[PDB]
Amino acid sequence: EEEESLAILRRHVMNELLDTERAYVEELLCVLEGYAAEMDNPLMAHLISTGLQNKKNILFGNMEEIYHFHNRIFLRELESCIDCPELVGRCFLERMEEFQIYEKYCQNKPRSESLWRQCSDCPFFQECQKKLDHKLSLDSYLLKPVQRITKYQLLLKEMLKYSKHCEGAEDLQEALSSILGILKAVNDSMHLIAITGYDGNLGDLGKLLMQGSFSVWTDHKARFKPMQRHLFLHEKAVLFCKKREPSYSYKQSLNMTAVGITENVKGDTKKFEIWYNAREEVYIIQAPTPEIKAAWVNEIRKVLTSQLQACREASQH
Repeated sequence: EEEESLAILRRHVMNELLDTERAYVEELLCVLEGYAAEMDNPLMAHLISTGLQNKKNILFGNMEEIYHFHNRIFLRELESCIDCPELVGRCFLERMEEFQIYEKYCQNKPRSESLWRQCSDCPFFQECQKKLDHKLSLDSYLLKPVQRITKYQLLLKEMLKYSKHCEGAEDLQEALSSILGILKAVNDSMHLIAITGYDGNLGDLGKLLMQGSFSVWTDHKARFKPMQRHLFLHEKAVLFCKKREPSYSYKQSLNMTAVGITENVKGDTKKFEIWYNAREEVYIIQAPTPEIKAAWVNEIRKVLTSQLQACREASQH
């Protein structure tokens, strides 16, 4: 049978989502009780440096914030769908604003890792672990939030699989796409936070739309010896960085204005070019694939279109 069989599979996924969810909450909690709360416990003070004590947030990030969310809102809302799993895509959608917390958590994560790398042996932790009777150490839990977002993606991807014809299939997709969005976001953010030497706050130049590596030549008015640069496509600019032999050193910017693009060059479908003025300034960028190139050129069109019409009806002021 069809319907009877699919529905039973959908219910199977809903169980995992809900089983793992509960576990997720429980996990974050034992760490906030088992470790975080303990950094503030007088009785434990003799095992914790006067400084590490402060690093409590650097180490945990907004885990608590995340915990309350999933404990007070999300789980409760996910469970409502126990009888109608096809429509669980509504929750994820309606809370994408709340999910922004994950971006904050990941952003801090690298620093946490630096700190953890520098004091993981510390007696304090060893103790908390005994008391908890944990086979594993704090670091494997600090990783839980990061993963949870992907589990969602996989689960949502699975739900839709057995719901293409159900009411809500629309939301499922949207939700799925959105999660993928958060993931792309988080991933791009990680690269941007590894940019060094950018005199100023690389936030006043719009949101990061794309980042990735390319080979760059400059036909301005070196044989075929390109530089390997990591590009960051923002709303107001395109940053060029060198990947340190992951980290990147800022090289130069390209004000996203008066820009002239060349959607196609002869030589390879992976070349497109960014240039300024009448072309006495030109950048030939080679993407790692003609596909990538497509996207970048495309995302760039959008920006100029946007950058452009960011005056068209904005000049009467």
